[PDB]
Amino acid sequence: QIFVKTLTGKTITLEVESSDTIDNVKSKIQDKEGIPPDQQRLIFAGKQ
Amino acid sequence: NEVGYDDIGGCRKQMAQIREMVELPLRHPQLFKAIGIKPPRGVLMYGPPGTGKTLMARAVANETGAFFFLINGPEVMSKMAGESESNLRKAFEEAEKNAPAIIFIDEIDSIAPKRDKTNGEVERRVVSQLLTLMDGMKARSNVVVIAATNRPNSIDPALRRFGRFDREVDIGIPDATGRLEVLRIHTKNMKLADDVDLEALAAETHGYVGADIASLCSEAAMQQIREKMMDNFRFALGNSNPSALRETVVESVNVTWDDVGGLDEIKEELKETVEYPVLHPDQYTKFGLSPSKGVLFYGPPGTGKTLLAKAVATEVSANFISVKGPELLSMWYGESESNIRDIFDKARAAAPTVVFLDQLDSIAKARGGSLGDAGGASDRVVNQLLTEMDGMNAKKNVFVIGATNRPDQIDPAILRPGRLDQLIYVPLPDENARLSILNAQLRKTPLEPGLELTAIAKATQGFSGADLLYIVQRAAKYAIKDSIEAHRQ
Amino acid sequence: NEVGYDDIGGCRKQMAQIREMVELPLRHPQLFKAIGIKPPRGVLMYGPPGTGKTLMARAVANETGAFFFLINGPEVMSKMAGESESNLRKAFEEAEKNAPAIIFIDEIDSIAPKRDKTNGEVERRVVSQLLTLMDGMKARSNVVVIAATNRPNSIDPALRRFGRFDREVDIGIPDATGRLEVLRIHTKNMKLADDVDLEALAAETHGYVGADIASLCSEAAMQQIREKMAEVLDSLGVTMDNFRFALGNSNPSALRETVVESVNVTWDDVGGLDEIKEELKETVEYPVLHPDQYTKFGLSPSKGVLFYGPPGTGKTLLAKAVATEVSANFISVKGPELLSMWYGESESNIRDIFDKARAAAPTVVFLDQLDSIAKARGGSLGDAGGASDRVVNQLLTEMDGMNAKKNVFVIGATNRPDQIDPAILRPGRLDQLIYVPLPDENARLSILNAQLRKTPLEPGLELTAIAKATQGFSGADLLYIVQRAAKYAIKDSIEA
Ligand SMILES: Nc1ncnc2c1ncn2[C@@H]1O[C@H](COP(=O)(O)OP(=O)(O)OP(=O)(O)O)[C@@H](O)[C@H]1O
Ligand SMILES: Nc1ncnc2c1ncn2[C@@H]1O[C@H](COP(=O)(O)OP(=O)(O)OP(=O)(O)O)[C@@H](O)[C@H]1O
Ligand SMILES: Nc1ncnc2c1ncn2[C@@H]1O[C@H](COP(=O)(O)OP(=O)(O)OP(=O)(O)O)[C@@H](O)[C@H]1O
Ligand SMILES: Nc1ncnc2c1ncn2[C@@H]1O[C@H](COP(=O)(O)OP(=O)(O)O)[C@@H](O)[C@H]1O
Repeated sequence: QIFVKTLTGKTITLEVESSDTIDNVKSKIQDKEGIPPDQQRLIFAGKQ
Repeated sequence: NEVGYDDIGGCRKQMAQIREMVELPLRHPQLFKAIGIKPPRGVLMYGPPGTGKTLMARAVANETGAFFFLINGPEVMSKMAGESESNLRKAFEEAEKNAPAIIFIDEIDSIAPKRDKTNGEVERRVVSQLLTLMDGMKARSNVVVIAATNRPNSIDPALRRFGRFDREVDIGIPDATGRLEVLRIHTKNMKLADDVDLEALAAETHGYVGADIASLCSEAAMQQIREKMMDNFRFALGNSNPSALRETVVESVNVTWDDVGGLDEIKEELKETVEYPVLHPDQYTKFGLSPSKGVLFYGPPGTGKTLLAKAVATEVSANFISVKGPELLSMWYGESESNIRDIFDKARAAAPTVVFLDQLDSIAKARGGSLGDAGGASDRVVNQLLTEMDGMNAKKNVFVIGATNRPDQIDPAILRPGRLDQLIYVPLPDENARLSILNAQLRKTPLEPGLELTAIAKATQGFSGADLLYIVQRAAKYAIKDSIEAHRQ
Repeated sequence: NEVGYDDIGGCRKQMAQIREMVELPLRHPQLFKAIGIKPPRGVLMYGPPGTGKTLMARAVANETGAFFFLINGPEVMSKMAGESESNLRKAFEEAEKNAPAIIFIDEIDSIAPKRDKTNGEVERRVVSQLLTLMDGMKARSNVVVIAATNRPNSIDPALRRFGRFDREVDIGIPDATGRLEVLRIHTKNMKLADDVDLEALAAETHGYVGADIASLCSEAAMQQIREKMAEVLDSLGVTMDNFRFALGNSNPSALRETVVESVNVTWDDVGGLDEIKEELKETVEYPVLHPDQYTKFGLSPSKGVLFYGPPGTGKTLLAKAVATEVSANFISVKGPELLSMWYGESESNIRDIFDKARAAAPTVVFLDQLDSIAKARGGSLGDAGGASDRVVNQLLTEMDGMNAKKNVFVIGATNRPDQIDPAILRPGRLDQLIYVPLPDENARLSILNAQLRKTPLEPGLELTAIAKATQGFSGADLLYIVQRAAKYAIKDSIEA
């Protein structure tokens, strides 16, 4: 004719937010992004 | 899609006061300038879900031509507590740009819960963003916010204080004429015949929420399609389950005061107490205190106690709290006195509403200073019964019935005018009441009129009415056997 | 390799309910559905795990030539919120351009559980997008979403509204006529077989679902290879005892949970008690065989029958033959089995079986040995008597508070019929006063027809001689005169 009562407790979280390895950024630089319409980029030649 | 004002009814008394709350400050904002005060910003709605809470906001939006912004409850709160505060900042900024505008939100209990002992949720950073956003913006801007929820008491009390959500409306279940109006709306396109009824089809439902009317019409229409390779509405009630399935709002037995006979010292003595303050309260405010809540029923077993329980509950068409005898579940030591209090507060919210109990008088056995006793139940739950029964209010006029079969164990503190005081002995049905009970029960039987029940009343002298119900059951069970041996030959 | 037309036994009597919601929007929208009724799109398949829905949804796509999809519950929802939304959005726009299409969803309970104690809000994000995308497809999109789960009560009640999910079809466990086609499919791929029919082996495998039957043909085929090690394919013809070996090491699907199947007991296994049999053919069989007869008079039949007598007769043992005749479930509870150990721990354990008694209908519930509850009304005035007054009003209010239109019945059989509670012998709860004594002395030869049939001397006059000797012999003691055959005749006949 009796009872059992017990509560609980929690811990939410911690974070660091660590990212961006160096090998991904070196591949991130050597690319293209697009050029409007007529914004050619050119070639050039010389030094015969 | 494109809904209007004439698509829903029942809450027309509340629909008129809504049209002066969200259309009058938007169409005429200069009327509040002449009176000086600011127009109200927040009005919320509640009730059972599926009475058209989301369809009501879309009806008044298309009938005004204003901007209609929508933020869903369980959608924007499921993010990682960083984009919800910017979505609410984007909500009020876009509504200010294209004024006049309304803002409809639904399921605000999922956004704004209450603070309780079970801490561990987020419960912050989103509703506090709504607090600092709503208290401003009142520089005669044509913007209003409309909230919608299911449980109106799980909301945080900081919202319903002042200036944020001050006006409330209670769109509940419709009446018998309310379901009759939505039956004509949902059957405007189905080519029915002349055999269907509308008043009898609405009266045979008696507990159906407005979302069921679209489902019950499509179930009967699908049955009519299947017979090609129109009274199929009664087939749809036997197949489909009504909404609010396993709650305390059950209504499936439609026994009225005609189907129950006799006991004229109880029918007029129940009309004196539970129909007079709920219909004519103008005389009760100048002739003492209004309500006569408690009433007791005692007598022999099977004397017709609960036969009149659902009969009075369907006369005024109010709610019927069907709490059984051992409903004090008593899983521990403290919740056994607490689970009886929220059902009393629910009776005050849905007032007037009849509450039923059975044999909960246990303070005569709860003597002081002994050894044989329980661990906190059946001796301290009567101390809660000595303080939660007379918790009355003049704006509710509730009433509670009580049926027992042992009037010798009545507590000396429960037979009091502050408790259930009106005790009425339910006697045996005499030779005049035996005909009034049994003839109303074989009304559904297509019987022959040669057999009169006066011979049954002469053969039953000390029989109860439930024992007479076995006689018409045995007469019907052998009429089934008379019908079984009629189609095989 | 794809599925055939039907390809599953034990479902052809209910496969039309899933089928008829498919062709009727497309094969006739002019004369059948242009009245102004929108097509229902949400169905709900459920049942025990192993009835084969996943396939059943493949069979209706092959029979109609419609496009098929595959979405698993814990698979797509285990991705990110934006990732699961993009897979959900790209599946419905793909289904629009190839109408008719079938979108199969499985395991709804993992996506939408109940909200009684499941705290947190990560589940309500994805189920709000499912109800959103099910609305704007009104005009000509021939799509029917198939939701697959196990229990119908575990799904949220918000999903069962108008237009979202309407059809709740339940493919059940097949009988011997149903599972015979399942054995016919998984044996036509075999080279040879025995000269014994498969219905003789499927008669004892009653509570075996048709996913286990696909394994038992393979479970006995490998023992045929293990028995040896057309030159090695002559052993591939399975024998009737290797099925018994497969039944000897069988893992029954009903054994993995509680056993609630219907036993194969009948009325010819007992001798006598025919006055009870003619009374117990009207109370629970006439509502379920002729459901329109009691609705003509508007009076439902009586729910509840009470037995009382000596513990020797079969009053608790013949009640299983009452429910199993019309294939109803049997739940047997005992009086002094569950009680109030702590305080109030019995009334919650009484109404916990009433909800599942009407969900899986037809079921019955068998209350037995009421000499621990129905004896205390005004006699016991102790502390246990105060707890006795709290436990007897639970079942007294539940006898008239139960739903009597869901063919749920109580059957009682209790000794000591003098001190029964007076509020349980009232009509409506227990009104069939049927006394069950020991059976008659001339009806005791018909008891022994079940257990033994083969006797080279054919007795039956000496067994009635000791039956007619005295009236004090019980209905179970004379059944034990052939239960002692292993001590009488089988003992001295196996030494060879
Ligand atoms: N006057 C009315 N009363 C009740 N139901 C109506 C009425 N008019 C239409 N209905 C039907 O009821 C449905 C309204 O349900 P609704 O869209 O409000 O769901 P809800 O669950 O109440 O909304 P929420 O998700 O905000 O709780 C409509 O689909 C419509 O067919
Ligand atoms: N006016 C009446 N007089 C006598 N019997 C009635 C009357 N109306 C209905 N009855 C029958 O009596 C039964 C009422 O039983 P109920 O359990 O409600 O009260 P009861 O028999 O007094 O039970 P209890 O003794 O537990 O209070 C119904 O099943 C009904 O058929
Ligand atoms: N008519 C039939 N009834 C029962 N079982 C069948 C039938 N026909 C084939 N089977 C066998 O039963 C299996 C079907 O099980 P299924 O693939 O549906 O698993 P399931 O657990 O039901 O699916 P889900 O993962 O969606 O729950 C098949 O592997 C098949 O061999
Ligand atoms: N017609 C019958 N004649 C003799 N014995 C029977 C008969 N029916 C059942 N039994 C025996 O009685 C048992 C089932 O009923 P029983 O256990 O006697 O219930 P109770 O003990 O409550 O009377 C079975 O084990 C069976 O052997």
